[PDB]
Amino acid sequence: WSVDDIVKGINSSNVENQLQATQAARKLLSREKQPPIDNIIRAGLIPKFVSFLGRTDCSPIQFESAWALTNIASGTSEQTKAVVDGGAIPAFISLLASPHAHISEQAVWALGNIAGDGSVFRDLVIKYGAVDPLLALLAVPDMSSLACGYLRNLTWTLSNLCRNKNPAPPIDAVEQILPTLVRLLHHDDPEVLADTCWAISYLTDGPNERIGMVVKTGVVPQLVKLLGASELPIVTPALRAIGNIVTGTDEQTQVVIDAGALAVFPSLLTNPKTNIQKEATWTMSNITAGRQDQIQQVVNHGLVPFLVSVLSKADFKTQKEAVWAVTNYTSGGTVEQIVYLVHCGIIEPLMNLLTAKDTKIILVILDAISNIFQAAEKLGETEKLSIMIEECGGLDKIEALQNHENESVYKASLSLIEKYFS
Amino acid sequence: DDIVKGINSSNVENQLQATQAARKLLSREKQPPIDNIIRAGLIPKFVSFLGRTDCSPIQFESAWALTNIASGTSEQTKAVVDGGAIPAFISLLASPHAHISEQAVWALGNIAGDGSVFRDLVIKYGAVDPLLALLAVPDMSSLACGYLRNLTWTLSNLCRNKNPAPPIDAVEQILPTLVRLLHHDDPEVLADTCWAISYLTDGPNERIGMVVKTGVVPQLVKLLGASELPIVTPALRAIGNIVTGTDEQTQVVIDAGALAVFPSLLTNPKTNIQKEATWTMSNITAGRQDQIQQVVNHGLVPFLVSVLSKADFKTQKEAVWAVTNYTSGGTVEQIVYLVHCGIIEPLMNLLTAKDTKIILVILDAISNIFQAAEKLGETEKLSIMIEECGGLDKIEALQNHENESVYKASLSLIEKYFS
Repeated sequence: WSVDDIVKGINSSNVENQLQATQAARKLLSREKQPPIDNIIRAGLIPKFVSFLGRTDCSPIQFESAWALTNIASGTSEQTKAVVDGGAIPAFISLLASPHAHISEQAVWALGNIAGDGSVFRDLVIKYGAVDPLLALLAVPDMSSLACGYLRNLTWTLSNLCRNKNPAPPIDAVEQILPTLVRLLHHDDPEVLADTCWAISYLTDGPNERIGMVVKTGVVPQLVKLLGASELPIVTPALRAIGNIVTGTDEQTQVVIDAGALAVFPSLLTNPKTNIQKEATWTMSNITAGRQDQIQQVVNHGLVPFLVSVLSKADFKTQKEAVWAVTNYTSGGTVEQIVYLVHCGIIEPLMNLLTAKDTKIILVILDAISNIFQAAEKLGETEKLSIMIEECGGLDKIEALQNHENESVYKASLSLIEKYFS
Repeated sequence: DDIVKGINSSNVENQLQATQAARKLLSREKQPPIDNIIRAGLIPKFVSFLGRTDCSPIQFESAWALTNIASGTSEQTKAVVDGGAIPAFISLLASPHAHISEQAVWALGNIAGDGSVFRDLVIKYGAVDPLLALLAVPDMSSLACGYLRNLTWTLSNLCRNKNPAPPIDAVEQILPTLVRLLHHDDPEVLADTCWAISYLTDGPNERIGMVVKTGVVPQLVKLLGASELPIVTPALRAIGNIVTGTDEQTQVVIDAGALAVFPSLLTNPKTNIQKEATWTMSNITAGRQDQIQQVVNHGLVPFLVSVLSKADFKTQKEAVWAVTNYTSGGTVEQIVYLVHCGIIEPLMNLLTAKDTKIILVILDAISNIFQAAEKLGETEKLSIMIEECGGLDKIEALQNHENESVYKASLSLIEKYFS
């Protein structure tokens, strides 16, 4: 239909004719190829659709109107603003309580789409009171009573309320939403679990307080459980969430360790997906930046060789992650922990990266070597370490770094040579 | 407290040693007490160090300390920005030392990736021109791999995020460098450049048109065929976005060869690639009749039947749209061909899905096929075909008053063709 035919149908008293016009509106607006949103807005149909949302006696017009408004709101930011300024959010909220599952589900879908448009529209959805009725839909004793698709839609909408920054989700909304998320994390549907794991990863990517609210729920063991799921769509967000948690305090890290996360890292560090490998080595770098007893547990789980192997044969971006793992280890670790690291063969791959162009990495590696030499001084075995570095051609690499083109690297390698190779 | 004292020392080396210690202290992203660091007022000290052209190490070290601070909460990034770091970093881009430039590039990319507001501040202080001048060299292979990757990531962060989208002028400055970067051979540079274009193409048609007019689409299409998933994924997103634009923008994509690649995309083992490619195809079948005809000409209809029949539900849903868009805009002959390719049975089997929107969309597709049948006088033959594959039973199952929309749609088809 045309913008004229639809406007005539919508300005008709014949409610059935109004329904047909809105359906035509749906068909023109549902195409993601040139939906005539601008002229439909200029026609004043947004308030008409919003009003139709309230026609409880005609569920099809509510469903069709909700679909039209969502399609409009999925366009430019100004079009989303036009739908929100049209009063669509309260009207969608009123549809949440419909006795018709597909009607409430359309309202959930519409509200999740608005919220996922960005942080300002998410906060509007929260501001107008969407969280309470959305969560009330999951207040049932057994979550298996709800259909799969219905639950996935709700889970995705809540995920969207947790997502995005600048600003982060309001504190109060996070507090209200969190208990429902932890429950969903014990549901058996893979899509629900993925979305929930993503929701928690969003929540834990933020200030320490947020990490604290997540860990306190006692959900970290379940995250750790899902860290070993076979479904990569589940493992990836679970690993990110755990990774975010170990960027917090030494205690928050200990909560991750106590749940058994380290036991899963033998597979994660060799996972054929390079992204899982990198994220796993990132997460370990933040663990080895913790206490010495936490470094000891990394050792106890046989994780050091995997780190060495990663440093030796992985891609450069993952090797950089491993450089930070090793340096943090050497920086906080005990002398015996450093000997073990050298006993794992760290020197040779560590020296091979000294041909990288990354100044930061070069300087971080030299610092690691300095920390290894310090452990040697405390034992009085710096001579064997020096020869060892020379044996694998490490010293030649260090001397190659004495190039005046890079004064920071020149001075760093010169200091190392004066103290231990002079 | 001792760290602040070292920073406020008159001896040059002592200040260097304090900020270096600060860099190392900040190196580790493990619960650092920055709140007091802001209270102590160290951010403005670092920023001043960046201007110390005569002492390259101090510049390097402070750049590292400020970027570490800028990679936390919004207030920490805000403190860094209000500290005048952004202009300082921009001044640092012109350094004759490569490893100093890079540090600034990295700091600016982190700030810009924090969000749209800081992205626009980075642009507003004038970062775009000096960032691009670093890539204005004749042979990009002369630049170190790590240095180019950093620059390319920073550019993609300057094209990322919306509400608001990047400013138009900055995008028009950046796009010609993005073009040249997509001819580089490094897989990471290509991935980041494709991501940047996918950001630029995720918006209104006028933004799409900025991209298309650069002439870059044929190179994007070539990358659609890369073996590296981390390249195919964003290239495919970009192409899919561009085909959500005008019919003419869609023709640019077809003319660049895209459809020859879809036999591989539609059967790709990554289910996400299948989904995005079927999404992309659905937007192409939503185009003009000659475009539908090119889809037909490139042998793709059997591929779309197979996807509708055997793919996962998320991909099947995109295939449903692709089919309905085809039957909505296609000729009678194109629709006959669709039926000849076997679309009826896989389409009817999806009428068991619980998604009301998908159900109504499938029924629309059926009605459109029946309209082609009416023009040919073969509505009975079509009904028989639908009844034979159990389709009619599936339509009748939809006769449930608990869902009035589905009941009304399914009732119309039953009354009109199955009375």
